[PDB]
Amino acid sequence: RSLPAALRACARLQPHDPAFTFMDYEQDWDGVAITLTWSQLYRRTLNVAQELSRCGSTGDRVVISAPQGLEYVVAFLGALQAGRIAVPLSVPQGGVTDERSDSVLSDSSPVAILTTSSAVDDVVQHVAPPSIIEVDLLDLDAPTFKEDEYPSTAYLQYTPAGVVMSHQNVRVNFEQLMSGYFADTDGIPPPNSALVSWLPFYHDMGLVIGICAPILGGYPAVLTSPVSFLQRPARWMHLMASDFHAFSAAPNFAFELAARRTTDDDMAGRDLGNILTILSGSERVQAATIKRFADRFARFNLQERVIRPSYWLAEATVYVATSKPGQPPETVDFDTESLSAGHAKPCAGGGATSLISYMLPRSPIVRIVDSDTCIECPDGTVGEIWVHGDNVANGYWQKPDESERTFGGKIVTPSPGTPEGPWLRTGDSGFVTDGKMFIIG
Repeated sequence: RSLPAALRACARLQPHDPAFTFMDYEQDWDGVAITLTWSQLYRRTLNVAQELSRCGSTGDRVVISAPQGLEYVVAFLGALQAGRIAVPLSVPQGGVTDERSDSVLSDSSPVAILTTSSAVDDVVQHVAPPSIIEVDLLDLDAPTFKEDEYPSTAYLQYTPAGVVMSHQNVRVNFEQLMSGYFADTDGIPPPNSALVSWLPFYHDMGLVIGICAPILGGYPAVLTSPVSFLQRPARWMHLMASDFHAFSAAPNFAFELAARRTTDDDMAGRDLGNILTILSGSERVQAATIKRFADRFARFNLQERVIRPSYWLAEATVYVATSKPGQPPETVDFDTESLSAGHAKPCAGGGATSLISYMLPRSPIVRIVDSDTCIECPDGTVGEIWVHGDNVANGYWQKPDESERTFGGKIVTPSPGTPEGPWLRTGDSGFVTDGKMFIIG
């Protein structure tokens, strides 16, 4: 049920159905849609894996350092198909004098690096060796794999520590994410709908949301790059106002950006009424942002209920909880002074801190824990948010200590129904009350 097996099944079940579409705005301002059906995507994946099989052995790492695009996608899936541990990274940044890539390479000791012609120069400047493969230069479309002793680890996620993400972790994150998009359908996307996403593949749920999820869900995805989004934020609205029912996800700032930079003219002839769900990240969330976004696009048929607040851990790659499914999110005002003192009390007014209401998840599990004692906090008492579940990684690559410290939390005298561990210490402060959780920050 790993990605390679998921893709193989899609190749067989629906060979000629569109699978991945990358909107390239680098040449054409209106954007050129580069599409690959499931069988074509699968074929390109087999060919990459075939190339990788000549370097090193099963379990070796293969870094991916390419720009946002279909080369990155097949490169990633190619690594998995070959029984290698992918290391999704971005094209090296910071110049020749910057050692953030050198550090990640030195920590993972990859056997090869998958990149593209456009990035090969920068990538080589940071490889002081692993084989350098220019994906776009291969016969990706040229018309049998071990997949027996393949590693349990799918890839390493860096930000120098690499979170070890297993196939299980990826699969379960996928399951919960989909539950977030479609809480009322067991996480299954209705007919003629597709994921829209411009989130970077190298970090922050970008990989899981844009590549993994669609492959495992067997649904098409319309992708683009963060640079193209910044350049013309209206493009995100266009993609969700295309000839399919869209569902997307994005950081809180993206809604402010899209609302302010998209003109009424940019929306001429666009209807946003068929949108299914747009998850909004919980990092740096501004209360009014979502409503403003909804208010400015209301005239173009945007339904306010589609915007769903979601809580995920970008660094540990963990989908945690979501608002109530059915309509705009619920925000509660708490007394600031009290809350600053560690206690939650509903005083709704002016100087109060308004927090978004997230339903406590079934999976993973959330517990508010006193970071100093490792003992759960009664409802209403602020503490650190601890999470436990099959989508929570076991630790970092070759760092037992750190893994223990971060992913190995154990709760003291756990209350009934609460496992002793292991728990991921999120580093987030928050609380629970009436079956709901809130994040202060």
